[PDB]
Amino acid sequence: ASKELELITLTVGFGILIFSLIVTYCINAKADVLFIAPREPGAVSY
Repeated sequence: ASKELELITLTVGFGILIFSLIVTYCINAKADVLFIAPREPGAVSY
């Protein structure tokens, strides 16, 4: 009984991680498209 539940939870846990990994990954790229190379004069500092 406990094992069955553990497995179900594990699957849902691994599934959630994969979803997040894909989300964070997409963001990492969307950020690299801006902070590509060092900023040059004129750019707006944070």
